[PDB]
Amino acid sequence: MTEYKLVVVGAGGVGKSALTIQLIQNHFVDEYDPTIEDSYRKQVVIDGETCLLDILDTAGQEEYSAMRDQYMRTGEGFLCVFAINNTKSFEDIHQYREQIKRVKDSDDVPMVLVGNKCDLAARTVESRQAQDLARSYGIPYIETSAKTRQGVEDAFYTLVREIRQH
Amino acid sequence: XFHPWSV
Amino acid sequence: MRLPSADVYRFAEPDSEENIIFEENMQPKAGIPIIKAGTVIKLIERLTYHMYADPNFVRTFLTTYRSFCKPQELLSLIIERFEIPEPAELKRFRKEYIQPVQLRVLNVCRHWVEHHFYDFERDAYLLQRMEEFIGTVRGKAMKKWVESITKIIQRKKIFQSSPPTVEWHISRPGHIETFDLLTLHPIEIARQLTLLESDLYRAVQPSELVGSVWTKEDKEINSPNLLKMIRHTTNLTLWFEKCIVETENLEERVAVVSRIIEILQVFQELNNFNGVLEVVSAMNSSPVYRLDHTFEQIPSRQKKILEEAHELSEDHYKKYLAKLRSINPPCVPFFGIYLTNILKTEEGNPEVLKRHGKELINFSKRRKVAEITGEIQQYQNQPYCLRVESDIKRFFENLNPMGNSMEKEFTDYLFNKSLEIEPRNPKPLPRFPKKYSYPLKSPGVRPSN
Repeated sequence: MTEYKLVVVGAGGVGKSALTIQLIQNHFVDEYDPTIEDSYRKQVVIDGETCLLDILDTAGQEEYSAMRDQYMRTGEGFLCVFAINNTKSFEDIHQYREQIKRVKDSDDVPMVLVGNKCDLAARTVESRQAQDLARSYGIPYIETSAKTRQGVEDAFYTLVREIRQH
Repeated sequence: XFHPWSV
Repeated sequence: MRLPSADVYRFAEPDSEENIIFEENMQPKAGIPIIKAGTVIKLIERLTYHMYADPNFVRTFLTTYRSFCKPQELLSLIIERFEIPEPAELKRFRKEYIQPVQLRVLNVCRHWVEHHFYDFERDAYLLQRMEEFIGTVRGKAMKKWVESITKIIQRKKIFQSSPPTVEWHISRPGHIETFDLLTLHPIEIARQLTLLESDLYRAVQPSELVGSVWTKEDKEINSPNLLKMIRHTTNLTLWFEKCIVETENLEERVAVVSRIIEILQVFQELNNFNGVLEVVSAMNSSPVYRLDHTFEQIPSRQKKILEEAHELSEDHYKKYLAKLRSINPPCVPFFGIYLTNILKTEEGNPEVLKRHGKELINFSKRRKVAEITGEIQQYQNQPYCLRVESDIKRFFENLNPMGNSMEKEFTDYLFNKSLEIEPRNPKPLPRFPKKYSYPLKSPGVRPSN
């Protein structure tokens, strides 16, 4: 079966790790042990085809700015994640994408834009702003909620579809 | 193939 | 044995599924059951349990408790635990409950002041309360534990073999003006970088790590040694890239890349994995990775050396994780994996479990974090048998490849240099004049004696 190498990219300190953790947990299990392979590999069925998602999320290593190229080099599809309560993280997206395009040497890299509602803090990035950015890039926008798991599956499956349709 | 350092 | 009324002494309430849960598939360590979750009252009770001492619980608790309990509150709790009212048969109760529980309280204070003194440095009133409490403790059994705590408190308020010969290449001792990537000896570069990076690794304390503080808005305040360590690593990666792409003549640039692989080789021999990954990240960067004409002339043996190093990072560091488990100190681990694992352990597990409608502190998540900080401490113990060279050390402490530029401007400049020295096909490859006056041949990575 096909394996997809996905990479999570985005600003630190705004709980981006919730995205992959939530995909990986059983939906009814709240534990997580990041120290075992089962923590970043998941077999799923998308549009009737079974595949294995391998998900790199380097949350916590954002100060290692010179390792971003190494990490992005491993991916074939990218989730660019910002927090809907943190405007600065939304602003960083542009440079993250420039860097993915340079690393992959391609103007057309499978990618998805994800707006993550991780806090009880007030939204500062309106869905319209983010839809407009996504459109100007020619990529999907998905919103997710860390407390309910709404949107999570959709963000990853949309990225897999972007790879299958590349 | 592969990395610029692959024999 | 008969205890006081919960009405008068909160730590007398019996265990129930509403106040303490244990792990139901872990083997107890040394006959002691593994606590899964509990009220803070029950966690304090087991921290000072009368049936036996629990040093591992004490270590984990004092390392991780600040997420669920503030330091002033913990002090009030263990003082309350110490003050046991009596309900003849008092001799038994005094002998098997009051005295051992009080010794446990003093042991917790001792470990608190000895290994977590930063709580007291940041809250003088906390230290005032602790000294008051210790001063009220008047018993013949506790006299020498009280005295030992006072000794610690007052103190806090204030190789077998010889190392190898230092190596020299083109630059001579004391000639800092000529120190550079190609003029210093590659062995000595790896050695002094390993001494710097080992000191950087050894200075990181758990207080900079628990609570994922290095990722929050106050990181510069709470995690300064961790950040200094990371920024050293970033700097060295960027200096490597800069040395490569600013050497515009192809032959010379091949010499630069080959000398950097030689430094990686000695990093591997020293078990400096932070150094290994500095080189690997440089070789993976956009400006360097595309230099096909340069890697073409890299001798195959050095290609294999780099290949082995790079493969350490593949598959979420699978081979790095095995290699590190198998080596013995001294080494310098790569810190990034620790940080990711602590962050995801804290963010991916609930602070609290609920049983019968009652809230319980999720302690096993804290135990997992304390396992990670313990693995870090275990590699901080052994130093390297290598001599410092003050001038080389100083030269690498003050590398500033970015200069005054911002990150984006500087990495765009590296990428544009890459494109200039090796343009995208089908632009022809240009030629560029040499910039080095001295010979490019490496002395190799075997000592002179």
